[PDB]
Amino acid sequence: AHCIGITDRDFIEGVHGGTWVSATLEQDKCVTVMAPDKPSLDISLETVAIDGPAEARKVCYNAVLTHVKINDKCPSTGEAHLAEENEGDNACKRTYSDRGWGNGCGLFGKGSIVACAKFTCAKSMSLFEVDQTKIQYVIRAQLHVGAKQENWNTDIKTLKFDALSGSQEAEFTGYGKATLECQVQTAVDFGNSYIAEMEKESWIVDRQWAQDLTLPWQSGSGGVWREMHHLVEFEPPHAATIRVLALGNQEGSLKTALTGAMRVTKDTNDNNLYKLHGGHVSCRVKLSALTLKGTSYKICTDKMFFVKNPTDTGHGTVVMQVKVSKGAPCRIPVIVADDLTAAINKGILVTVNPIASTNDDEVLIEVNPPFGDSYIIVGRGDSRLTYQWHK
Amino acid sequence: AHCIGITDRDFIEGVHGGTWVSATLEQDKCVTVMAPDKPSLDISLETVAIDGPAEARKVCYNAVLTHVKINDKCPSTGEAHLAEENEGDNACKRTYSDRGWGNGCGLFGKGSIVACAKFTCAKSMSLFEVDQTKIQYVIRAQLHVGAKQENWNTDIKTLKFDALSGSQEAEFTGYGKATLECQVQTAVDFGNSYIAEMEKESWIVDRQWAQDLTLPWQSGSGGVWREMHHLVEFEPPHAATIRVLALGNQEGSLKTALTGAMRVTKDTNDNNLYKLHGGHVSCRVKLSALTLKGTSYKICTDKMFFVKNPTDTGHGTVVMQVKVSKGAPCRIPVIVADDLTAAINKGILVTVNPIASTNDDEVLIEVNPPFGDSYIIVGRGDSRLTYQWHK
Amino acid sequence: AHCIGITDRDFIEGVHGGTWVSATLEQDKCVTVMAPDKPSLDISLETVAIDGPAEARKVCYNAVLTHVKINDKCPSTGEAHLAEENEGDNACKRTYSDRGWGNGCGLFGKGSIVACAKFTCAKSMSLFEVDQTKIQYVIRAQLHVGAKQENWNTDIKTLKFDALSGSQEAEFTGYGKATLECQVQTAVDFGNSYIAEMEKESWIVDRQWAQDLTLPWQSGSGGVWREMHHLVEFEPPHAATIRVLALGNQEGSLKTALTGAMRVTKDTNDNNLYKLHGGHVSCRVKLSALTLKGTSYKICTDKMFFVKNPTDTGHGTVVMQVKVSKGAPCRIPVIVADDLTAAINKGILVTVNPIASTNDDEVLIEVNPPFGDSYIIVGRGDSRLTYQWHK
Repeated sequence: AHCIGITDRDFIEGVHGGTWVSATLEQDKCVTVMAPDKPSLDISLETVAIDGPAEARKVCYNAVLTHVKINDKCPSTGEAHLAEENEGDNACKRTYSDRGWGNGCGLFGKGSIVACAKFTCAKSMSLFEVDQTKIQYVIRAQLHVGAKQENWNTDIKTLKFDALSGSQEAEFTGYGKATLECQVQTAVDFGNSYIAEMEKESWIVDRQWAQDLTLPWQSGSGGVWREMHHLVEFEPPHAATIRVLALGNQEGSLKTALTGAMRVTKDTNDNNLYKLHGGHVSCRVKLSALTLKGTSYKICTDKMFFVKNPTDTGHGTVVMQVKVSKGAPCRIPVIVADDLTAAINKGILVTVNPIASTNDDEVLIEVNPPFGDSYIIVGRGDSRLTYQWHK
Repeated sequence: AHCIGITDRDFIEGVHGGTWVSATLEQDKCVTVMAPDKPSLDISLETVAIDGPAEARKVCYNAVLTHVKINDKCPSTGEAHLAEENEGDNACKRTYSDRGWGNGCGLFGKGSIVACAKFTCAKSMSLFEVDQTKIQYVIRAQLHVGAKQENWNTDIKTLKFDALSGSQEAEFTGYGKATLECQVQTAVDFGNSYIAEMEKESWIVDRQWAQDLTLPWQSGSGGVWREMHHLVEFEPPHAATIRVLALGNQEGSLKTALTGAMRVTKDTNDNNLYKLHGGHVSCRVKLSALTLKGTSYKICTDKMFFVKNPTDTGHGTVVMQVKVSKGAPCRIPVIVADDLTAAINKGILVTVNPIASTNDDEVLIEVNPPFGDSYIIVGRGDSRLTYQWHK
Repeated sequence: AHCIGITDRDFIEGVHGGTWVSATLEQDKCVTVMAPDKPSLDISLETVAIDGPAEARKVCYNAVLTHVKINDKCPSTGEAHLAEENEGDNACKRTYSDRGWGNGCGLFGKGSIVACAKFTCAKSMSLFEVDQTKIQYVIRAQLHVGAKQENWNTDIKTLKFDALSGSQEAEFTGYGKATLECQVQTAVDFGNSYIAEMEKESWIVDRQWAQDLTLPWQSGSGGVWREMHHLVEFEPPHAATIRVLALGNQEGSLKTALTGAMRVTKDTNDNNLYKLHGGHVSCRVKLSALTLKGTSYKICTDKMFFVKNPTDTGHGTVVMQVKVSKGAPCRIPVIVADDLTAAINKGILVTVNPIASTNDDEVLIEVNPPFGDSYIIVGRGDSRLTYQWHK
């Protein structure tokens, strides 16, 4: 029961006549649903993932400049020009300067000057356009059949949800089945966002914010960088030669600005899905079709032993592993009570009807004790297993 | 001489100690200088000019759009681009079209679309640098030697000026010489300006106005038209479809906007030279080296004949033309008075000492009469020419 | 002289005789000094510099982590040491982690984790301490030498001006001599402050702000980096694992903080020199040992010609250039007046007594006309090279 493994867990109880019970699932949390005569069920959101985005824009975050060129003319010998102004891959600026005879000039006054440089991206952030139909929600489920730890990763059923897969049927061998309906149409707001990627790291960000970055960018299809001056400073002109400098690598500033956004991992092993951190989804469980497998079986009227002692969990419930011997397929009785007279059970089980199907079975049990001192009890007759507990 | 012809005229009268006399010459006007025992001098500003100024800019005012191309992308497939977008002689615009199944995209929404057009200029205005140092100007001058209107064009003295040689000298044959110190063409409007040329006409305009024209322009050295979006227009998008047009030829709007400027002319017959209008020049004339040619000669004594009657100039002088046919080179006496009987002269002889230069000769004479009724007289004796006149 | 060739200039007036004159030399400006008989004087800084200062620190701005490993212990079993945790070359963090049967561990609770990584600096600032004792200065001086601007580069008085070397004398010919005392040990405010170097660019800033940089740093050449956790992120532990990453290149963020600092240039050739910007000096200058030259040579009357007509410096004063062809040694006169009568000079002749030496060259002349209407006048015969001026 993998919710036992999860640090943050919520129990949910169905009304005796209810049919659907609903819960919110979010990645680091887990939920256990319980109903009065049916095996309890763990549910959790494993990942929200998205397949095959397409690039909208590349944004350059460190420019490098080459082949600087300059031209200048004297204060009344007409406007300066440079052939580089014609070329889209040249960043460029025009301005006046003071000029005087010592420059190789002919007059005193406001000369006219141009400089350009070949602009090239070294590294760039990629903004991906987000496919609002290819989102997938991945839910894990399992029943409290009471299987030992090492079996859990094989006994979970993995349900993948999307707008087509609007309801899913979870089948549990010999325990019947559950049906599950999660609200994918309204779980998240991706339509206003991009997946922003930097090398081996990524975020999901608002389209408006990204388009308002003060930073030079290019179409995903390729083209020409088209706000180049945002990364070039022209040092105001010394009258013989202006000079131009790259504004330096922005990486750390940029990813400082992203700190508010939700983290995303590109999974290089799982095809090329982008996996969101910290998404959530709302969902209904339908419980009618589950049944308590072993209800038929006789009580286990014979010796037992703990494979692991009853042990605390942060959830405020004890967990134990019990094994039988000389036993048929049979029902393990369990109670929690004030003293070994055991007149009134006060504990409420999570593993609703503990069973062994074969004498070599190794059975996990989880139970919520009342507050205060109490004795946990397993089995019946003078062979009772018993264990003291406090709160 | 030609101050007779020029409609707007000033008289300058030198006090005896004024070896120099100041004058202001204004481009349409004429000045007559008079001094007590010295021949009077007409003087006149003929031209103000710039030789071969440099082109600052060309401004396009009629554009046409040879090629057009469009690229478009569906609402979740990223930004469009074009190869032309990289190439400097293409105007371009970025927008989103609406898109949907009716136009081949898989999703309803707004799709990126970009269009570009190859721009070219049909006609452009040229702007030129006004070097305040290079302003040439030309002065006309004549003594009142009293020659026929037919002879002024031969007898005219022309004085050229530059920022160099502000002193200039006019000799007059048998009359001596005078010298002009001309201060610069005072040019009070011509700083911070361009000469604007547009086909067969031109204007001088301030730099700020010109640079603030909402029109595409390039350097005089040639290059790339820097603000093409003033003259291309893009219709709002339709699916996968932009219509682009030039704005109409702007010539008329530009001519009308320029109407307040001082107009400029090109001396197209002679030179690559631009001739201004509305100049002012201040000069001073040294008079002392002028002399009167015939003061030694005998008084002309035989009968004379009017080639032209006395007539009003409209300047309030009267002008006359007189023929002699007897007697060697001699002084022709002229006076104007009230009495027909022997009378003291009242008027000022603008032509101060009229003379015959040959036995059969024709002479022009100009006089400022007194106010009121009078008789004007030429010749000494019995057969005086005499003429009725008033104010 | 060359203080003409600079946008900002100032004019200081001394007094007759022995007096020292106060001056200032902020590194961009060039300043003019004059006195009622001594010629005018032009001075500027070349540079303020340090040679081979001492490293205070290196500060890393881009770390990379090359080995990572981890140790983890079940909750009751007590804290994890890890062998490299004492190795100064490794960054480390120690934190508890949640553990339980989903993690191969005996009891549910807070396990312990330690994780460490081998830190390496990839790129870093170098910081150099400076002491006023090591400040070099270099200064330019000129008066009215009459050298070609083509040769100022070799005429120019090149005062190397290290505070641990003797005061220096203006070694001019024919103008007497001058000397300078210039607060050389004490003009600056660079205390408690030091040079920061990036790749091929550099800045000067206070040691306090540098100490307050939240970045890992190293004192000596080699030795342990002091605060590596400022560039290592440890993602919160999960199960038996932690993931650690470099915080990414800070270069751009760091440079963004430096924009208000005064700039520095490490030299291109004497590669251990650092040339400071924004320095300044204040001086007193010994004018009284200077002389005019040719003070009683004849007032010239030769026929005389401009080579450059009166040009506004922008300093509120005029420059011009004049040539002559026979008065080769003679005193070229100039004055300024209300009228060409020139009864009195009314302006300040910033070259007070110009010196001719060749027929080949133009002489280089400056003048300051009074506010309002006036005539500038070169020569004083009828060879009046005269020009109207205004405020």
